[PDB]
Amino acid sequence: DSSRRQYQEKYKQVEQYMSFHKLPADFRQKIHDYYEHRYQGKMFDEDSILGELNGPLREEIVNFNCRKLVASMPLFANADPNFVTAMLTKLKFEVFQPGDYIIREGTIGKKMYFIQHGVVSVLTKGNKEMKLSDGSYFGEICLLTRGRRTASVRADTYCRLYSLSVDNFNEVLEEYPMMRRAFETVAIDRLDRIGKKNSILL
Amino acid sequence: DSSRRQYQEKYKQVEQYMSFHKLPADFRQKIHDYYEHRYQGKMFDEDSILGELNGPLREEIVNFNCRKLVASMPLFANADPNFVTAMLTKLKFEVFQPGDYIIREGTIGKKMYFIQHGVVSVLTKGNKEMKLSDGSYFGEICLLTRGRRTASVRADTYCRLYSLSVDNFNEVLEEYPMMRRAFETVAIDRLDRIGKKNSILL
Amino acid sequence: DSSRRQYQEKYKQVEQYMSFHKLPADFRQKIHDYYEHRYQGKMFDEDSILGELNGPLREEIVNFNCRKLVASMPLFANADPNFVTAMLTKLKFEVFQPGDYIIREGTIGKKMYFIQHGVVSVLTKGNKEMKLSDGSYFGEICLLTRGRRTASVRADTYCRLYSLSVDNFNEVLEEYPMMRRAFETVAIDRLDRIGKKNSILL
Amino acid sequence: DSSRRQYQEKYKQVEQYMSFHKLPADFRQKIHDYYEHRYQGKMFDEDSILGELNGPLREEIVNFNCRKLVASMPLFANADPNFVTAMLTKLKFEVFQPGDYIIREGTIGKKMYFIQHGVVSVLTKGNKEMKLSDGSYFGEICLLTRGRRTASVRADTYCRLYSLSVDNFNEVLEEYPMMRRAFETVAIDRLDRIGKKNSILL
Ligand SMILES: Nc1ncnc2c1ncn2[C@@H]1O[C@@H]2COP(=O)(O)O[C@H]2[C@H]1O
Ligand SMILES: Nc1ncnc2c1ncn2[C@@H]1O[C@@H]2COP(=O)(O)O[C@H]2[C@H]1O
Ligand SMILES: Nc1ncnc2c1ncn2[C@@H]1O[C@@H]2COP(=O)(O)O[C@H]2[C@H]1O
Ligand SMILES: Nc1ncnc2c1ncn2[C@@H]1O[C@@H]2COP(=O)(O)O[C@H]2[C@H]1O
Repeated sequence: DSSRRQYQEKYKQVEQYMSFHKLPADFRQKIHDYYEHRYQGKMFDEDSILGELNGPLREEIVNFNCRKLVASMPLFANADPNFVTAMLTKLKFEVFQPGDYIIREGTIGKKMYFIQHGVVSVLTKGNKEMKLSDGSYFGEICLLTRGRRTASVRADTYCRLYSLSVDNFNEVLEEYPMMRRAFETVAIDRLDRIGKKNSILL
Repeated sequence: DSSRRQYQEKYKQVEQYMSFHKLPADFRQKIHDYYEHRYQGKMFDEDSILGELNGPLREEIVNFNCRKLVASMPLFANADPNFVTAMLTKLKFEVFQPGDYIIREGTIGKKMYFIQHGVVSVLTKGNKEMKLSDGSYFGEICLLTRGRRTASVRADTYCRLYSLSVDNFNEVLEEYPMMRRAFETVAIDRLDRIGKKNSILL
Repeated sequence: DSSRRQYQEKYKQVEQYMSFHKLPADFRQKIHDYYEHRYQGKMFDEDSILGELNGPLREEIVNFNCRKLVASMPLFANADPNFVTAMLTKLKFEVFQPGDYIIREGTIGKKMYFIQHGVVSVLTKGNKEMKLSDGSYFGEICLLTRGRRTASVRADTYCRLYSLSVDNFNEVLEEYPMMRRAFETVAIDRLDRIGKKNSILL
Repeated sequence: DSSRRQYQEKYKQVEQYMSFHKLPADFRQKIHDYYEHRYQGKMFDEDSILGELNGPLREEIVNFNCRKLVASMPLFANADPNFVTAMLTKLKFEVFQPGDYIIREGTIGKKMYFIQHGVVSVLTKGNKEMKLSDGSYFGEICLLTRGRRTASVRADTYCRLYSLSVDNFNEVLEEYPMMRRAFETVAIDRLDRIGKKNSILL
């Protein structure tokens, strides 16, 4: 009941802050809808709880919680069980509401995303659209190239994503260099299909 | 009512600290006057509240709260809506009392400022004074040049400013290089009018 | 009684988190067994308590708490009392349950370990096993070489270890360069006995 | 009364921690004697309180609290009022008990000290002793040279010092390069009187 009580306290604090800034009741509604989807009436201090454990127990728990997600991801079917673990322990859960732009083309990228549930549209400057759904990943090209985002990515439904920051990305890939080659190969093919080629991926 | 209660608790804690250090009742008055203007009886944990949201919702809220400020700023009238967003999310509100020196000439600079409400005087070593008011910015030349502050800046009224740190400055400007050129052009003209030229701005 | 009360509060919070994630009662049992061995019904905020002290008092306390551990370690019998102090203040206590792999061969290493109580097995890719017990250390070769772990290390009993991170390691060894030579000599001999030679240790 | 209550709570927490580690009643006495001299029955959260203020108010308060200390220090009599301010805002108060070694010869140095109240002995390897008292500073040579401590420094009475870390030191001295020359000159003379010369001070 501490987890529920903490949800209630933090939400009330948001309500107060929204009241103070005189936000539209319709936008407050949007915030509430976000809290409901993202937290579902509960807040745990995950990092604090896992911080009390040792390494193996931390990795056991996360592997356990992320079983359905891992089953769904081609990246991981075939991959080393320990690469899968090194990624999982670095993931941040995030939720987006339909219509929200997750990534805008042309900006500097600082994270990658894995789709657990939802549909996203990858939109090029030139108006071509490709859909990505459960088990796919996007946002990695910028991280490989140290360049800019090559396309926009817009939630077409509620999306439940896990993000991975550029430092955690580069770290896991120092440890698993074969997996860098796997990401670059897909990146090259994805770029080709949108009229692009970057030779730093070769 | 948590926001008010937190103001009261933190103020009382300051009172205690001032009592302990036996500060003059007139200087305590000055502190109280500062708390009143800066907080207006409320303390929110903004960073904690916004930390619970996703990116788009964070940016929506800030864009919303900063509408009057943005309207007032020539820097932003004409500028990309997304450059404006990248700056806004990095701003720290600060208040100064009349007579306070915000910037002293000759020192190393670590932040820039945007005026929301108030009058400042830009004072040269040679005694020339230029006034800056709502919608203007100062403190940027040092950040561009990696040199020292080229003039002093003194609050002539209560000022309500937003500051931007040198790291956030350089970060936004990596992402929007055209805006670096816009800052340098104004910087060159401002320097010329005070007898200065620095070739690292060309 | 604050220390006990804090154990109870934090454990209850873990229970809640495990209930939420619907973890097997047998794995929850494993977690509880871990809490019991690691904390023994108490949680102190060590870093906060020691943070209030000065340097000498901090070092006195730690030297005192770690007397049995220091007696048991050949590394330290003969070593400078001040090298021993510089290491001790940087140690993190950790507990492992029988069967847990502390180190997997082939991965990047970020810490070293000192055994206070327990038996570990050092396992090579080629299936050779060497046991290490109270007073020994493992996990240092990777830190010296900036390479990868040269063997796996598996707890064969409950182990009570103290870890030392790669930054604290390199820091103490900048201050005591003779002790780097002592670690490298043992490292060279340990590698030789497992079919390995790395010339960056010479 | 929050400040007193916080002293009581934190002390009780130390008592508990000492009871747990079965520390000698005589060493517990030493800890209590330290708390009494260092805190005098009160704990303020200084950094949190000053964090709520603007720059000028922060600097006013510290200048005010440190008036007796500043009067006593030759380094500062004559120095720019703004160099004095830049140092003061970076100082950490610390207390040492008679007999404690503040600095051991031969180690890497990470801070400097200013004496507010007390007597210290500067002891060379060769057994020569020089006393330093209110208004003096020690611990700076290592910071200038990036070398090792050139002498030991032992509290001969209770000492009330303010420390300045190597980063804050180098930072203030980037901003006031004339003051680096002032420190180096005294450093050269101090070294000469103990049989030493380091050419990186020229
Ligand atoms: N042809 C494609 N098919 C699917 N996804 C793509 C394609 N091209 C780009 N993307 C994604 O759009 C993302 C936009 O950000 P990034 O460039 O970092 O990474 C990009 C890809 O992950
Ligand atoms: N001619 C000018 N007109 C208006 N403002 C100025 C002028 N010259 C300098 N300033 C401001 O004074 C500031 C002092 O700090 P900075 O050099 O960092 O940046 C400087 C400018 O932003
Ligand atoms: N021959 C050996 N005898 C005992 N321990 C060893 C031997 N070889 C390797 N180890 C330990 O196994 C550890 C695995 O990680 P590291 O390479 O970092 O350091 C290694 C050693 O500390
Ligand atoms: N001749 C001297 N007189 C007074 N103090 C000294 C003398 N020589 C060294 N010290 C102090 O002893 C300190 C030991 O640490 P540091 O070398 O960092 O700096 C040294 C000086 O500040």
